[PDB]
Amino acid sequence: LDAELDQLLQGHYIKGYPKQYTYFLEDGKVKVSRPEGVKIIPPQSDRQKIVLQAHNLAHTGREATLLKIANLYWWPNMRKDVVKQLGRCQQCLITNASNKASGPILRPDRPQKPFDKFFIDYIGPLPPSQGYLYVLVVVDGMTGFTWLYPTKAPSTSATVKSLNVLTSIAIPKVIHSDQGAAFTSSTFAEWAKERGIHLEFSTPYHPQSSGKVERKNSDIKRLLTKLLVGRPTKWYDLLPVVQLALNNTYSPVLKYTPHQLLFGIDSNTPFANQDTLDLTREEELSLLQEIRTSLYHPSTPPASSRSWSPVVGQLVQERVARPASLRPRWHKPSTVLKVLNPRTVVILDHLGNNRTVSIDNLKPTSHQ
Amino acid sequence: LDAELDQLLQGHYIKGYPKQYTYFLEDGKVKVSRPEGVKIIPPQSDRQKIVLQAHNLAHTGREATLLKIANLYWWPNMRKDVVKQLGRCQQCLITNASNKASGPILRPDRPQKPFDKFFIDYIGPLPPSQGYLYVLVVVDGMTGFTWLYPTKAPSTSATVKSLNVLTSIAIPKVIHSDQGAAFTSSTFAEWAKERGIHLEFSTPYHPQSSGKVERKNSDIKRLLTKLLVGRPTKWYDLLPVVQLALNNTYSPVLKYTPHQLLFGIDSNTPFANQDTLDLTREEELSLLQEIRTSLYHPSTPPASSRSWSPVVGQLVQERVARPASLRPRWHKPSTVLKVLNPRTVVILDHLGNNRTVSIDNLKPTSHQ
Amino acid sequence: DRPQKPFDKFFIDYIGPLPPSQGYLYVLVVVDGMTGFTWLYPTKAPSTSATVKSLNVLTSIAIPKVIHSDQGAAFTSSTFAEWAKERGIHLEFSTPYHPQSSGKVERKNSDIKRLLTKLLVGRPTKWYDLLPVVQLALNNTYSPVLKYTPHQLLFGIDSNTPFANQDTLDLTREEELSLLQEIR
Amino acid sequence: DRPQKPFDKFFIDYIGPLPPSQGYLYVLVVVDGMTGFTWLYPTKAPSTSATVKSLNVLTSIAIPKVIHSDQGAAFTSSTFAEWAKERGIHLEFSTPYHPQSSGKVERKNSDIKRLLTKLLVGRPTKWYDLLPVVQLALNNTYSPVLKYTPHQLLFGIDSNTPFANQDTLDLTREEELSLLQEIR
DNA sequence: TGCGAAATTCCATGACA
DNA sequence: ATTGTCATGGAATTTCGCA
DNA sequence: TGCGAAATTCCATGACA
DNA sequence: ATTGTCATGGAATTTCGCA
Ligand SMILES: CCN1C[C@H](C)n2c(c(O)c3c(=O)n(Cc4ccc(F)c(Cl)c4)nc(N4CCN(C)S4(=O)=O)c32)C1=O
Ligand SMILES: CCN1C[C@H](C)n2c(c(O)c3c(=O)n(Cc4ccc(F)c(Cl)c4)nc(N4CCN(C)S4(=O)=O)c32)C1=O
Ligand SMILES: [Mg+2]
Ligand SMILES: [Mg+2]
Ligand SMILES: [Mg+2]
Ligand SMILES: [Mg+2]
Ligand SMILES: [Mg+2]
Ligand SMILES: [Mg+2]
Ligand SMILES: [N+]
Ligand SMILES: [N+]
Ligand SMILES: [Zn+2]
Ligand SMILES: [Zn+2]
Repeated sequence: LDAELDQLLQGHYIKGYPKQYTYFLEDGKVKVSRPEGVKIIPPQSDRQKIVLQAHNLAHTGREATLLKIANLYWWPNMRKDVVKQLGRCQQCLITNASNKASGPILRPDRPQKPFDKFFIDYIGPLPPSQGYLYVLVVVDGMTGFTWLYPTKAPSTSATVKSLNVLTSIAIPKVIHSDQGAAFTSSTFAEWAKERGIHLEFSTPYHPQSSGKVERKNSDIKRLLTKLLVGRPTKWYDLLPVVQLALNNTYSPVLKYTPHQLLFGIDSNTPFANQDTLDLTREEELSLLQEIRTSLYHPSTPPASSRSWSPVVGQLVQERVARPASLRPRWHKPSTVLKVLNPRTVVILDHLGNNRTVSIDNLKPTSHQ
Repeated sequence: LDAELDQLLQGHYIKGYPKQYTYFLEDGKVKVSRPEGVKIIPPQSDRQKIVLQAHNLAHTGREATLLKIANLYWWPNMRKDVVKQLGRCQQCLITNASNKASGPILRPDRPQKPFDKFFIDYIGPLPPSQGYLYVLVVVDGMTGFTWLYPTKAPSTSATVKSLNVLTSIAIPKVIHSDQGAAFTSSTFAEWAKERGIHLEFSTPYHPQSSGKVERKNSDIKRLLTKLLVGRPTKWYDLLPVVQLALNNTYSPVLKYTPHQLLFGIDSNTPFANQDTLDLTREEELSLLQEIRTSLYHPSTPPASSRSWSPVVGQLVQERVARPASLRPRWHKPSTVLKVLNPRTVVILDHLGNNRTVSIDNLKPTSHQ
Repeated sequence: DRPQKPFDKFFIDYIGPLPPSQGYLYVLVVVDGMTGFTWLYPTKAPSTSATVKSLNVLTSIAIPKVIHSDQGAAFTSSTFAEWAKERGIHLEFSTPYHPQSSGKVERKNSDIKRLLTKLLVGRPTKWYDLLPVVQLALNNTYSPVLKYTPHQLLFGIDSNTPFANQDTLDLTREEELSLLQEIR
Repeated sequence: DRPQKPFDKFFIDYIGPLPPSQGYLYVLVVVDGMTGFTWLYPTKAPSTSATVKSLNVLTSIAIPKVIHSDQGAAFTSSTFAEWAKERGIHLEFSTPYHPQSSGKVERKNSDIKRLLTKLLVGRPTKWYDLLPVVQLALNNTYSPVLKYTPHQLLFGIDSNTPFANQDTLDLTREEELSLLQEIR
């Protein structure tokens, strides 16, 4: 404060204040003669309040805040003091956008067998058809084979009725779903436990995690659309046709239809593949096991130049899910408890709850 | 048809049918022995109907359709026949997504003078404040200087009342706006003509074209948000403060505030810049003219590897603006009349109307 | 002659009337010839209509080349014939009074009837709900003749529900005397 | 001593009462000292409240270092003083009965009054709507003393509305005899 | 005529419904 | 008949203080 | 052992609220 | 306590028919 500034006036040297400039008194204030002009050097005990005033004009970041201060003042290391305040502005931290991208996505291993993992989801509401409004879509992870069920609501009870029909064929080890109300209810947990099926949930608000089924939703709607061109949207009676059509469509990268991956032989549908006509079923199932293990698997893409990756104990902010108008897009800062993998973390949220969360719904808190 | 296929059976050579394979009759059908197995060669008069049947199973593209046909059939140049049909499937053309990116954006020259061009827009609805629901945002193109007006509706009459207040200061040559109802009404055209102001409209549903004002909307909301944290959303009384705060905030790339670009001198606001205290106003206005012409201008970015650029007479499809559920995302194909610039075109739309349209709301029609 | 395959032939038949369950009275039984895989469908009647509605569900998953049945009314109607023709399914009938399948299918149909009888006694009205588990049992039941269950033969994998407890399938002295006092 | 600048000093004053127009009766006149730029605000009364509401609009665009006025009630109230203090504006009063500006401001205020009188006669009630054009006129009027209009001096550019037809500003024999029969 | 650190410039990221 | 923009904060680069 | 063209593979683009 | 995906159609590359 006035201590430091006194020593300075009487020509002594202080660390951080270059000796080559002449420091003087005028109007009761320590001034200095800088290339850019004459600036006031406020005492250290003033600086915080100044930075805050500059920042608060429009809640500006580093450079825009600095440019204001530099108009009137100079002191050693001004930006450090600017950055200090930015890291403490609750309003800036929870309102500003991130400017760092997530690390490159994971490409999880394709489940090894049909019925290892099911991905499920709702589509809807759709226009009413026969009094139905939603579609339950169930996709086998290994095969891509799909089941469709029309429902009146995205409810546990309708999910349960449909899965009882499906599981008549076979019971899966794991069912994967997002955290919609239908799948997180304890009624659904009980239904699953009763059958030895393990529920596995996506991190919240991150439908990429249910990518397998989400991607099939697109095809389902795309085919429904084409079929309904020029007609009223009577989709109910089309679900069976779509199911069959999609389960028997080739994936150009795979060179197989999901039916083929599931049964190792075409049923009596148009353009049925005849290549295994002379094999025994046993020989056929042997070739099938082989096809199933040699399927193309994509790999993790190159990181963007400005990606960030989570580190235990780092301050991070969860994205607000359905933010209201004129309200911050980010929650208050929280702490990375565990790094499950480079794209998934457990955080402690100031309440404090444990939350398993996608990196895509996080930003690193700025300025530490 | 049976003509071609007869010559083939009796060992003669036909163009397109490789001579090294043995062609035979069986079950009343011309067959051939291919590395992949034995396929039926249908007569040419059958092929169209076959491709169509394959395609229609699930309205598959090139390879997935081909893979079906190849199960049973072979003939010369099958994909040409596949592609022929894809280009004629109305349902596929208007429902499928594009897989080609637009050419790189234009960075239009910054207007030379304040008041050359105004960019205007509505924000809202916001939560009611004092019975107001919208904000009219007017941004001067050269300076970025901004005016804010609260309104009860995004209406011509409210736009007119506000612009009458604004234009009291100065009349702009051009006002740029999107095609919202407030700005396209003839009442607004009359209001503009009366004052010698030329209206210039964005291509529809392409707010990038109003980028200048759109970007200021973000800052306006961002600052409003910060200021309203922990309080009820009483934004009405804040508009003046926000206006002033933003017009006096530095752009780090420019090193000027919009007020400075507008007047060449800070008014009595906090941290006012003092650098021209010893210049006469004349000297000041001379330095201002200089600053205004030497401002940083960004340039057109590198094209993506799979961009497309419009060519006169090309078939293209306009994006459907607010598509209903289960309805195609694209209009029927149309023809590029004129290429206004690499990112803007005039199209004739089958009705046929002339429409000036953004390349971003177009895809090139596939398979010609 | 080419080897036998899944979807080569489906064998269908009705079972009932049964005691009502959620207003259902019959079961349409479908058994794939080659694998012995069984699908079951509850119906309100053994009609062409009920058959069509039920098979529409199954044939939205896999379509047989041949359906084989006895000469039941539902299966011999011209409507059912139209339905099969639309789908490119050839229909096959056993001569009247002389039903024939194969050893495998005959044995499977026997189990189905016996397994139903066993679980209906004691709760003759709860069977609608039990259909899913009845099927898993049937399809995860080991085949003496082949070394594999229908599940294994249809999908080429082990099931996540092995029914390693092959059941008695017979009636206990409890179930015998209380089945004779059920329809009494 | 440093040269004079825009926003150094704003000169304010009321004009009225006037004939009602959309329920307004007064005009708050604001003239920047250095440029001669004029802003006008319709008010319902010459009160501190009306002054504050009006200047709040103007000061959301530019804030003066000094406001100068005569000793009108509205300008000498402690409320108006609070308002100015909040904004870091120094208030300046001319001695009572001895109003002083500068040559430029005196001349500008003269034009304003004269230009208003000229356009009110014939339509004494339509003036509220005319304020925008009155201001453009005033601000695009060439200064004999400096070579430039206020617009040019405030913005450093030519205006898109040059008022190249410098008006008479005087009253025609029509306007004289029909202004004497207006308030009569 | 070169060092360590501060200052400035660069620029991907994201949001304007 | 028209056309993206620009605050933001780590990183990269340049400049500064001193010798 | 090399040519022209057909076939196949590659892969950015975009959409799953 | 978890994790993107994959149809699509021009372009790039490889293979094919023939010599
Ligand atoms: C209530 C439980 N829920 C949560 C949210 C509503 N959700 C969802 C669901 O099925 C969803 C989707 O299919 N898509 C479409 C989608 C978008 C991008 C993408 F990459 C992929 Cl693969 C799919 N978006 C969803 N989201 C709206 C925006 N975000 C909020 S979101 O969560 O991302 C979403 C749920 O069931
Ligand atoms: C009714 C007249 N209109 C047309 C549409 C509704 N519009 C609009 C308006 O002001 C808009 C926006 O500010 N933003 C925000 C925005 C989004 C992306 C972007 F790059 C930039 Cl620059 C801004 N989006 C709008 N759009 C919703 C989706 N599209 C339909 S859209 O047209 O792109 C939009 C109108 O006034
Ligand atoms: Mg969902
Ligand atoms: Mg979804
Ligand atoms: Mg708009
Ligand atoms: Mg907008
Ligand atoms: Mg029978
Ligand atoms: Mg007075
Ligand atoms: N994995
Ligand atoms: N331009
Ligand atoms: Zn802040
Ligand atoms: Zn099609």
